[PDB]
Amino acid sequence: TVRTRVTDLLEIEHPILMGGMAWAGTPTLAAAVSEAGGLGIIGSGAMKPDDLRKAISELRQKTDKPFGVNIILVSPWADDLVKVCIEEKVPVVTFGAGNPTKYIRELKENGTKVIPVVASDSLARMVERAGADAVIAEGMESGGHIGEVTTFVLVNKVSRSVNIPVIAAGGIADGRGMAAAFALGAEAVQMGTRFVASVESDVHPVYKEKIVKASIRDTVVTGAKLGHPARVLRTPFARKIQEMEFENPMQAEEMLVGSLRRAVVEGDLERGSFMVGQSAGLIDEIKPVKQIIEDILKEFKETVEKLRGYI
Amino acid sequence: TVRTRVTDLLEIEHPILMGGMAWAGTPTLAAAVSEAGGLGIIGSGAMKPDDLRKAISELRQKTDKPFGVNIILVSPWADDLVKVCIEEKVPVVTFGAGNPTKYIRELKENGTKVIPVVASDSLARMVERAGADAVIAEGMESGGHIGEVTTFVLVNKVSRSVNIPVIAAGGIADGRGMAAAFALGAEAVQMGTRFVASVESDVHPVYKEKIVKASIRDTVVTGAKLGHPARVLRTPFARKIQEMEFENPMQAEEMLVGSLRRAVVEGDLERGSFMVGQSAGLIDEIKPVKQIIEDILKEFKETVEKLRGYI
Ligand SMILES: Cc1cc2nc3c(=O)[nH]c(=O)nc-3n(C[C@H](O)[C@H](O)[C@H](O)COP(=O)(O)O)c2cc1C
Ligand SMILES: Cc1cc2nc3c(=O)[nH]c(=O)nc-3n(C[C@H](O)[C@H](O)[C@H](O)COP(=O)(O)O)c2cc1C
Ligand code: NA
Ligand code: NA
Repeated sequence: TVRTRVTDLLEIEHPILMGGMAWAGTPTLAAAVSEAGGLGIIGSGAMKPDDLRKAISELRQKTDKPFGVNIILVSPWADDLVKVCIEEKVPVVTFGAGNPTKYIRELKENGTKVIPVVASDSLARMVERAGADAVIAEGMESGGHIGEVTTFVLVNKVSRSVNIPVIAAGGIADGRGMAAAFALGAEAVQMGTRFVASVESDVHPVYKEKIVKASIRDTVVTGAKLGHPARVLRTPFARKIQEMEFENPMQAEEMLVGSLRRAVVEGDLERGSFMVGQSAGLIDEIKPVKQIIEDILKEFKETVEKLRGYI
Repeated sequence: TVRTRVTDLLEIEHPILMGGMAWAGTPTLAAAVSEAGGLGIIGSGAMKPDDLRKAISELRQKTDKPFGVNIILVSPWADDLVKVCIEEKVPVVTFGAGNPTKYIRELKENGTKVIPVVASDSLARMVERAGADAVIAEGMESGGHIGEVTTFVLVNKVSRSVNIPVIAAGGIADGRGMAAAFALGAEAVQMGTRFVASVESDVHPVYKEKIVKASIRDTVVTGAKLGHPARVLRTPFARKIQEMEFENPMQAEEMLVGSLRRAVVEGDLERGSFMVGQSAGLIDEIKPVKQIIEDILKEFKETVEKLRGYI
């Protein structure tokens, strides 16, 4: 039903992206998102080029619909992962935090849509010129690495500053979020925590369920003094890291090495980084990916009719 | 034009509140907001009971429309300020951060509408029972004291948790904000920084203009380790306070004593706390209060028509 500049740009059915997620954005879960009319995205967080090549191929076994790949600029294999996306003709590439200008042009030579994740208007506009096709404006309530501006303000300001489509991310978990994000100027939404809490997800069921029971207050920011702030589930281990950032900052940096995997794969609460957004307190049950998208789209429609009721 | 449960509850024309502000919410500026169809609110931040009584009276010299008074629960004269509001029959009382349950019942005996400011659903619901008539859900992007949840998430979650009207605050500066806040479940909006940047305001013109030139990144949070976190303009003096919170926390607490006034009244950047929300980067000019309200209402309407275009 709903169609935007983002639906045209990606030949997509719904304006819903799956956030690139390291260790959580598997080919299985991204395929279900693409089959349901959204845009799944493989999270190449801790992947070597062979891992990504195999993941790309095993996603095309599960769907012929468009999909994307997410690359962390800080990754030791960022350059190689970009070339993997090129020679596999990945339709859409997403970039994590940083400035992916050095990769725009060659990805655009190959017909790949480039959508950087930004946390400021000045960087949104900087990549817009660099050639980017769209921009994901991610507020600080999101899970994983965060910026300093909230979704409510960032999406508004970025939309007015660039002419390419803006995709709101951070805190979106239902049809009200999409409506409000669209009201703020976005033309699609990207969700992470809402798509981890799906039956197609293969995260350790502890993870899914810590999301179900988490309130909107049950997150904290770790890594802020080390320069890389990230939002995780409020847990004793996370408070230990907040302390260790001040007292022993290098021992803290090693305490997080591989901490996301012990959360994702093994559901280890004592040594895991359960990256989640504040949206977790908006999530109350595990739903199949297609049901999530259709529920969000109907509620998005009903919210617009209510907003109409005021005129 | 636009009418909600909040417009009925307050016999107000538009669903726009002026945030209670200490040293900035003067009877002059709140009168202009009430005359323009919104709800001005006197900020009794640093007022003794005589100050508030005189301020209330000198507001009724400037308008006969409804208005409110904001009380800080931490104030040495909170109890006396509440009784002043009673014997002057103030129509609406707003409470700052904390739990104002001890004041609900007696204010409700006197025909005064009680609207606490909350930063969680559990406190929103707790005051809803205590008898509150509405609730201001204030996200962490707001100016002044802040909570831990962003507007995009808090307004959504609080609206579903209570049946009394929810008023979105924090990050709202234009008609898109109102539309998105309404989409999130609110039935009115409260603004602070947008109403400081008005010609009717009497803050030192440095203050207004530091708001004009501030981006959405030009704020920081001070007072977080001392327990009372507040969002101020990103300034060297504010960074000095962030440092002094760790090293000499009691010397820091005295560094903030009266720091809001040197900002408001004297525009002292070296010793002032320029409380502002991230919305400051959405504000580009100084406008008269009535123009602000009508611009916001028209843009609110045009945003709803755009949202309609997607069906
Ligand atoms: C477990 C987890 C891992 C994530 N990993 C990445 C990542 O590797 N790269 C990236 O750019 N974003 C990453 N994100 C952020 C998401 O892509 C998305 O932008 C964010 O989840 C949106 O916020 P939400 O959780 O409120 O929906 C991650 C998020 C989560 C929850
Ligand atoms: C200078 C200033 C002073 C404020 N003082 C108070 C106060 O004394 N009590 C209170 O409850 N809120 C206070 N606030 C918060 C406002 O009432 C309002 O909720 C907030 O400004 C909304 O965020 P916004 O600036 O993005 O519009 C203050 C805000 C500012 C900017
Ligand atoms: Na939850
Ligand atoms: Na500004």
